[PDB]
This record gives sequence, structure tokens and C-alpha cells, in this order.
Amino acid sequence: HTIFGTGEMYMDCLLYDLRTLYSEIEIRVSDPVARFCETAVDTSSIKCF
Amino acid sequence: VDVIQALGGVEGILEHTMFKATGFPSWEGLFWEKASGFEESMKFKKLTN
Amino acid sequence: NPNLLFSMTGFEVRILPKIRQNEEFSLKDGVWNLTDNRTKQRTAQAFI
Amino acid sequence: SYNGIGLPTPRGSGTNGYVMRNLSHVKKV
Amino acid sequence: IVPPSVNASVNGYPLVDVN
Amino acid sequence: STPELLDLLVKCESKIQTRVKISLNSKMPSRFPPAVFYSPKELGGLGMLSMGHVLIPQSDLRWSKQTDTGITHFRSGMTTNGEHLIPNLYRYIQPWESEFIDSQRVWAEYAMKRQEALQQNRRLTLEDLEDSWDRGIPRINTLF
Amino acid sequence: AIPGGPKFEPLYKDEAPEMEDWNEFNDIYKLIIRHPIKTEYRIAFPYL
Amino acid sequence: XXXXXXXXXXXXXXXXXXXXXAWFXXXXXXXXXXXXXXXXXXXXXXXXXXXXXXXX
Amino acid sequence: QTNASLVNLRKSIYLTIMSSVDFEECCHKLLKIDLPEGQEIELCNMVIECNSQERTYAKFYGLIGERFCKLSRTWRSTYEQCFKNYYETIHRYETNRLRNIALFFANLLSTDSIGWEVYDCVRLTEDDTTASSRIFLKIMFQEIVEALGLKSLVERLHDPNLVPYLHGLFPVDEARNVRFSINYFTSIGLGALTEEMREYLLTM
Amino acid sequence: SPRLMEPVYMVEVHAPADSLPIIYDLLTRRRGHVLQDIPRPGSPLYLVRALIPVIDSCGFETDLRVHTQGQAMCQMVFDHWQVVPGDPLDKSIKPKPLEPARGSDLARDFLIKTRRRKGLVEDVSTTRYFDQEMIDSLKEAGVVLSL
Repeated sequence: HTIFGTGEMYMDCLLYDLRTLYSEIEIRVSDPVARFCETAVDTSSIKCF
Repeated sequence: VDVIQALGGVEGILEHTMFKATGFPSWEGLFWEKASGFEESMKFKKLTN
Repeated sequence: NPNLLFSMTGFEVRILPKIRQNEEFSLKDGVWNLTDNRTKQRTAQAFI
Repeated sequence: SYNGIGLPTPRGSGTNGYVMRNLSHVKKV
Repeated sequence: IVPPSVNASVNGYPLVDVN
Repeated sequence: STPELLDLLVKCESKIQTRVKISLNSKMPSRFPPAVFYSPKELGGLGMLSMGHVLIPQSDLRWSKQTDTGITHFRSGMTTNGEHLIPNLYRYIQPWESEFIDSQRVWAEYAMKRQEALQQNRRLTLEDLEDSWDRGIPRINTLF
Repeated sequence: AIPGGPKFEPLYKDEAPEMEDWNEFNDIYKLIIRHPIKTEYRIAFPYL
Repeated sequence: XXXXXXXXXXXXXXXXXXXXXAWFXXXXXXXXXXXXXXXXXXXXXXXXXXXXXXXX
Repeated sequence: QTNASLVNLRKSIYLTIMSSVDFEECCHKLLKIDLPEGQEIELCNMVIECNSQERTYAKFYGLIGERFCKLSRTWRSTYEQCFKNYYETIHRYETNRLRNIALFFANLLSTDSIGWEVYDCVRLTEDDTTASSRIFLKIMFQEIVEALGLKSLVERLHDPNLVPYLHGLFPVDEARNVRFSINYFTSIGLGALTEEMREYLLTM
Repeated sequence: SPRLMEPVYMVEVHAPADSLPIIYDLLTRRRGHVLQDIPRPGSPLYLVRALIPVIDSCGFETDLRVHTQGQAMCQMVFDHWQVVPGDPLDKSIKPKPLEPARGSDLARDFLIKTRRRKGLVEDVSTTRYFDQEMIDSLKEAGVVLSL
């Protein structure tokens, strides 16, 4: 399960609530990573059908 | 020889001991006696703990 | 898996052939260079 | 104890801890 | 396998004289 | 190459010293400089060999159980009060691979010298092997 | 241990390989390395 | 004769305190003669001078 | 007072080397020894001396040397100068010390740690070679062959494209030098690399 | 010829005059550049405004506050999207899985690691999304080698 938050303080408070407020369990947290997007830098080389 | 040099040479090592109190002039001739003879006498005799 | 592993007497040995290395490591004092009698050149390293 | 280097407590080992920097680490149409 | 040295090529390549 | 033996050697040498310290009813480190333990027997010391006075290499533990990472830090071993460099025992022991290579070389050259002494009617002698006197895993000394 | 501050005992000695599994979660294979995670980060934002 | 001469060797080995100045602790000299040659039974060229001469 | 200061520096360096387990720790400890600004040659010289004095060559000292000449450029230049110095003063070392020094420099060369610039001080002529130099070159070149494989060695020598030109190893075409160079490189066991200049004798 | 877009923040550091070099060094190390560095009017502080990619802004605030002895408070706002300098589909790059990528190879590393995390298959069969006749037309074009 991935969680998307605005920043590191946002995720810190979010995970505090997840651990303490709602599901009083112990969780494993991966290192933070950005959410990417894909674009095209040049026109399509050939027609595609 | 390397550990004699590391500790500070023979003079540096003997600085820690009671060699000077013995009044012996120089260290080259001296030697240790392993047993005191009195120890040798009692090495077989039955003794208390 | 690229590493042949075995333990003989008190030693733990790991043999990694040069073919499967694809990595650079310092040839430590504890690394044995295994030569090949056909080509007279080192082919594997044994990590002891 | 710090950046993954060191032992949790110097008690139990004959050492005082005191980790040092390597000072010889090669930092490469 | 051929010996490394002979009577005078060593590793196949002959020993060079002056002549 | 085994980082567990280095720390075990440090610990066990320290407790060997601690036995001597306790038998004197005082384990203060000031009272027992390294000259007490490591000075040779003929000078009145205990003549203890030393192998735990060395720096133990350290690397990040997160990426130590999963990859072989370079030595980025050093953790001190047995501590010597003041500036003392007690020599290592391993530095006076030739590693096994070097000994095996030298063994192969020396036994090959001894075989050729034995052959060239047999081809004539001489008797193979000492002072012919002074260069390779104590070399080879079966030491050359065992021939004479 | 902040390098200018005190050092205490672990307070939590339960880190043995009882799971015996790397969990295929923290593995290097699926992790983008950009900068090392210092302990200052682990102290400033302890829950993340 | 040949046996009691071992007392002299045991008199040189008994110098287990100040035997000699170690090589790393040598400080200069005068009229030194260490710089000489080196015993070399079979050089790298003693093969060609017996693999060609003997072949003739 | 540089006599006593030098002696103290050598004693410190020797003790630091002898109180070390692996080369990484020894380099870390050697860098901590403060030394005169122009006496970087002393550290390398005594590292090579300590390598020579031992009974069998151990990869410890070769690793130390390559780590120093990988740390900076001044160390690399210092080791090149050390090889130059040790080449002409090789006749005064016994066969064992000669072998240890040859292995040290062969391990330095085999890892591209000093560059083969240094071979421009080697000339294979009886007017400036001896038994000691020939044995030195034999040991070095054999060890380089096992380390590299005699496959890469021929490109490394055949294609200098830099100030190393092997004008003494592959002598400039003149006199009876070519015959001696060819026959020596064969007798060593290399053989493969000298066929290129084998044809020169046919040319001249 | 697709690419990868990454989000970039917009920091705002309020540091005294003497703390500027530390901020500049941090930003340069963390793939960020300074748009504007002006004195703050009416205040003894200096205002630094800069961008820094989200992927490289892990603990930027902590480093900044630790190195500046507690001064130089900063706030990070999401600003826009930026194209990763590398080429996402370039099989010629084989990064070592310990070190970070160092420009012109960032995109491939990010793509492969993200695909591994999401459970998607690494192959990325380009031929899966166009028919065989399209592949024949690609051979006709001579650019089928990349795909």
C-alpha cells in the first residue's frame, strides 16, 4: 500500500495518526519517493495504427 | 625487538620498574632465577591448601 | 547463482569466477587467486 | 548509533567505541 | 602438450642468433 | 577477513588482562600500562603476544547484510593509554597463499638442482640451498 | 546518538532474525538511492 | 671443542634485551660498504647462452 | 637535527605498518603521521623497504602502495620516482629482496596505478644492464603476465600513444641490441610481443 | 520518444548573511538552483528562493537547520513538473545498484525502480502495444532498433 502526501511533515503526522490513532499496530515504512509523470519530448516518429 | 622498540626501548621499559633501586650498574649482565630453591624443596612435600 | 560455497575443516570458502564477477573489489590479503593450468592466468577468486 | 556506524553500547567489548572516519576512503528526422 | 622449451624455440618462438 | 574474530580477540585478550588485574585486587587502567603485559619475559613483563590492539573496520549496517560495501569507518580496538603502537602478531606470520606460492617455487628449484647434481657425481650439500633454506610447506630443512 | 549528545543502552534488544526473512521490502533492488538517510532525519521526523 | 663453542652462540642469543640496533633505527654511517653486488647463480640470460651455444 | 628527526619518522612509520592488520587501516594510520612537506619520498621508500625485508611477498604492501597512488597525484608521482630510483640501485639487494621489490612494482603496474611511463628508464643493453636488472625484469613481467593474461599485455605494450615509448625495452633499431632484446624476451617466456620487431633484423 | 516528469518544490530560506554559502552548497549538492537571493526589506535576514526536485528534498530542512546552528528556517512548496534529464528507455545504461545516478541516466534508474516497486514487469514490451504489421512498418522505417 502506498500513501501520497504533500510533504515530509504531512507524512510524519499522517503516520503518527496511523500508528497511534486508528490502527494501534506496528508498521513497516519504506523510504519516501516522489510520484512521477510521463511526457513526450518529440513528435511520433512514424504513424501508429 | 619490535615490541621493545614500541614500548620505548629497554630504558623506557625499565623506567617503570624497580631496577634502579637494586643499584645494579648496568642491565646487560643481569639475569633472573626461575626458582628460589625454597620453592624447589617444597615442590613434592605434602602441604595444606 | 554465481558463487560456489563450501566449508572445509575450519575454513569458509567462496569461489567467484572472473566471468561472473562484473564487479571490482580490492584483492585483499584474504583472497586467493585461482590460476588455470591451461591458460596460465587467473580465472577465479576464493574468499576465505 | 550514528549513520549506521558503531556498536549499540561499548559495554561488553574490550573497546571504548570511538568510531573514526576512514581518512583513506576513495571518494570517486 | 609440447614442452615450453626445446633443444631452441621457447613457447614456440625461436631463439634468435646473429649470423 | 573475519570481522567476528577481531572483536572476539579484543574481548578475550582484554579479559586475559583482567584476570591479572583482579588477582592484584585493583583493575585500574592507570596502574597497568602496556609495558606490564607486553614487555618481554626477560625484562620482567608477562611477555604477552598481542593481536587485539587494532582498528576494527566498520561499514553502514543497513547495506552490510545485503552487499559488500567499502570500509567507510573504523572502530577502535583495545585502547592503549597514551601513544603506543603495540605490534600485531599477524604481521610476523606469512599468509597462507604467499607461503604456498613460495613453496611451489622452492620445491621446483630444489628438484632441478637435485637433477643437475645427480647428472654429475657430486653430493648435494648445504650452502647450496642457503637462499631457500627455510621455505616450502615441507620445509627444505627437513631434507638435511 | 547525536554526535555531541549522550549515549544510552538500546532499550529494545528485539532485533534477532526471528523472521529469518529480509521481507523483500527493504531490499536494494526496488529502492531509489538519492541521499543517505542520516540519523538527524530519524530524529527530526521520528514517525516517517 | 665443537660442543662448548655453543656456549658462545648461547652468549650471543642471551642478549635478549639489547642485541643490536634494529634496521629501521639505523642512523647514518661512515665509510659504508653495504652498496655492492648480489649473488646470482642463474640470471635471465644464462639460458640463451646454453640453449644456443650447446645447440651450435 | 634532520638525522634524529628522520630516524624518528622511520621508526614511527615502521611501527605503524607493523601494528596494522589490513591495508585500509594501515593507510588510514599512515596518513595521520605528520611528515615534512618535501619528505613524501620517505614514506614510500620505507614502505618499499618494509615490503622487501619480509620473507615472502604479501599483497598487504602492494595494496598499500596502490591505495596511496589512487588517493592523489603526488603519491603517484612519488611512486614513479621510487621505481626510477630503485631500478639503478637494484644490484645491491639480495635475490629475495629483489623479488619482493619486483612483485611490489608489478602489482603497482598491473592495476594501472602508476602508468607505464616508468619503462622509459629501462634499456636492455649489456652496457647498462646486469644480472640483477634482468632478474628484476623477469619477475616483474611474469607477474604482470599472470595478473593481466598476456592477452591484454600485447595491446598495453604495442600501443603506447603516450610518452612511454619502450625505447629500451624494444630498443631503437641500432647495433646488436635488437638480437639481445628478442632473445631475452623469449627466454623470459613472453615471446609473443617480440615478433613485431623480429622482422626488423630481416629489414636490416 | 517518451520522457519522465518529476515534481520540483520551491524553497524559501530566511537566513542571515553569513549562512548563505551553506545554503548555496546544499542546493548545489541536491540538484537545485537559486532563482533569487535578495536582502529582506525591513528585516536583518536574507531571503533565498530556489527550486529543488522532490526526489532530492528528503531532509533538506533538517540539513539546513542543523548546519546553520538552528537559524535559516525554510518552507517547501510544490511548484511544477520538470523532465528528468535522462532517457527512460535506454537499455545501454546499466547503473550500479549502490550509487545514485549522476545525470543522463537518472530517468532509466527511476523508471526501472518504480516499475519494480509497482510490480510491473521490467520488459516493457513495446511490441505488445502495436501489431506485427506495425513492427514490419518499423523495420521499413529503420527505427525499430530502439524499440
